[PDB]
Amino acid sequence: FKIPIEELEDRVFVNCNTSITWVEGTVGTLLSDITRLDLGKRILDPRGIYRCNGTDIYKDKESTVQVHYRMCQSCVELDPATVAGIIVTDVIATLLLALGVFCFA
Amino acid sequence: QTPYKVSISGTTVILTCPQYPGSEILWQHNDKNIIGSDEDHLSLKEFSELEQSGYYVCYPRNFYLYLRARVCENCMEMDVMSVATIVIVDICITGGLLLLVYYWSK
Amino acid sequence: QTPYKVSISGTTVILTCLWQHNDKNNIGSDEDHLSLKEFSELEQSGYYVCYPRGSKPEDANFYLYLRARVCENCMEMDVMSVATIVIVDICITGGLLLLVYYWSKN
Amino acid sequence: LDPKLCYLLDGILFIYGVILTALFLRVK
Amino acid sequence: LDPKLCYLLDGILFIYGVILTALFLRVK
Amino acid sequence: KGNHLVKVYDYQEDGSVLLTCDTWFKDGKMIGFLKWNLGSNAKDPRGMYQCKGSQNKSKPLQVYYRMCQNCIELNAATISGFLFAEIVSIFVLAVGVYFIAGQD
Amino acid sequence: TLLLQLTNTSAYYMYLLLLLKSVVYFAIITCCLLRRT
Amino acid sequence: TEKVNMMSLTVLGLRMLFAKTVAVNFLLTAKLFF
Ligand SMILES: CC(C)CCC[C@@H](C)[C@H]1CC[C@H]2[C@@H]3CC=C4C[C@@H](O)CC[C@]4(C)[C@H]3CC[C@]12C
Repeated sequence: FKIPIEELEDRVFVNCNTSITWVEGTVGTLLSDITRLDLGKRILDPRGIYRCNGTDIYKDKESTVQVHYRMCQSCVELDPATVAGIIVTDVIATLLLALGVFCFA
Repeated sequence: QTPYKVSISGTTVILTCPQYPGSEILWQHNDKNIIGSDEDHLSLKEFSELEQSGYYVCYPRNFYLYLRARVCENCMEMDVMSVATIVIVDICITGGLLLLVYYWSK
Repeated sequence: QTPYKVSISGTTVILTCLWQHNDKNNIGSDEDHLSLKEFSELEQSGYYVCYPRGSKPEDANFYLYLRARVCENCMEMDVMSVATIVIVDICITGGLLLLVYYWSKN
Repeated sequence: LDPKLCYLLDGILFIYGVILTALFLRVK
Repeated sequence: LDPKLCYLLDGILFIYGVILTALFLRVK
Repeated sequence: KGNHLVKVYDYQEDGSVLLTCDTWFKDGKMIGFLKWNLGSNAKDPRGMYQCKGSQNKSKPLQVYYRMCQNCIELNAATISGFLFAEIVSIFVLAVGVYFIAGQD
Repeated sequence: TLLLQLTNTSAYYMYLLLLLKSVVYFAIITCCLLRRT
Repeated sequence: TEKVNMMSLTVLGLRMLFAKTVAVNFLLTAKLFF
């Protein structure tokens, strides 16, 4: 049994034809309507384990789909050139300051 | 009930099924056998979202995995605090070195 | 043989080789000139062709592809000007500092 | 992100300034 | 608007720090 | 069809552009070898590309990418700040060297 | 998000210029200090 | 998207280095007078 995952322009939702239980992860917001949940904003890194049963014609069969989003908008792409270039000059600047302070005494 | 684990580092992406930790498990993507498999996990690279981003199921010889990720090479995430403490620790270590040099040099 | 030369100045893009885009005969379309303003990325891109009269436009030598976005009064540089700015600033600072140092020694 | 870069350095610098002024006013 | 105010604060406070360091050095 | 077999790959929300046709040459020279990848759009890719099949030497087409992430601002709201900061720093350094030379 | 990156890459050149311009004053100070002491 | 974050982090690093260098130069100039 598959749990379809619809996707609008800026919304991520979970649909079934029966009750779905949020056991672990992020539920988002509380919604009283049955057989439907709203995960929330697409850029929230939503994660969780969602437990959805079968339909009337597929009774007494459970399906558990692990839904994991990694669409990061607060992630940083690093290149080795810049970080090494700044770390070496920071180290040399700190050494120099120490030298100066010493000389002062 | 045991949740899946996944660690997307750089371009190579790891997916594991810890349901059967004492055997080796095959792998499919949309009921098609699948870049390569491992002893227990999945070692996949050159990731894309348009393709190879769907529903994954592990099976030996009802717990399903569906994921989507914008893989970014040599590129990870950090929140506000993870960069806010770096300046603090830098200031602390430089101050400690300064105090040590000053006090040791009478 | 020679690829078309385009050198965007501000919001003005200038290109020359007729001029069509997806064979559909504001947008400045001149008989021997082509310039274009408010170059939005979403609505203004794709393929461009330089083809003469008397021929169906799909015999041009080679195509074009543009995915440029442009802001208001923003100019970019490779590493030619940055070195020039750095060296001219260093020369100015050295000259002024040396002059005011010599004026100091009274 | 901009508020982070605003507060992070300026806090330490501001504190420095304050601790410096306090000393100067106390000595006076 | 925030980045420009941020750099303005940085500059103004840095100048204040320098002048106060000078004044403290003279008085001592 | 129409002796323009090279078709750039579109509809990609990632920082990576692709070019394909239905070996490879850069500016008419032997750089490529074999969907051949082109590169990321951040680095502002350029060049001349070629694909061919059963038919003889096909007809080129070029790609212009302008994506800068390097363009700066040049209106009066920023040049004033640049001039102010540069002049203040220059004046501070001049005062410092002036005093310094006073001691010597 | 374009405007923030625009301003940020404007400020980066400013700070690189200021550091590379303070280096020359450090160099002019160190020569006199070495000559004296 | 994912490149502006380095542009923001590097400018903070350069601000840090600017403060360190000004401290260096101030300390050395103050010492020269003694
Ligand atoms: C970043 C740097 C170069 C900015 C300028 C700082 C230096 C060059 C200047 C600014 C103010 C100056 C100080 C002003 C007043 C005094 C008190 C006097 O009894 C001894 C010199 C001393 C202590 C000066 C030393 C040099 C000084 C510290």
